[PDB]
Amino acid sequence: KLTRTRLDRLYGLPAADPNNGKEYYEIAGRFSLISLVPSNDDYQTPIA
Amino acid sequence: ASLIYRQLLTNSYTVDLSDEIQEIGSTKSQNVTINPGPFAQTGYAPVN
Repeated sequence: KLTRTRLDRLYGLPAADPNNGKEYYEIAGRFSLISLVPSNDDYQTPIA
Repeated sequence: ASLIYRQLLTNSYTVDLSDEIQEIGSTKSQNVTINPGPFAQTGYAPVN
């Protein structure tokens, strides 16, 4: 609700205060990232 | 006159010293192990 305006019971976070003073939006989640990494295996080293 | 053959055979341990003299002057280099095997075929991912 916006006071002294038309909107009454509108839905959706505004550009005024979405933080609400919250410390931080803590979202904990796992992430699996398949990427082409570079590696020579245990090779390309001196023979000794 | 056979002394030449006998002494050439006897005093052959100095060949090792001559070899060391040559080796110290030789230029040295090293090689790294070669990664062998039937490398797995990995290609681009399916994209759009």
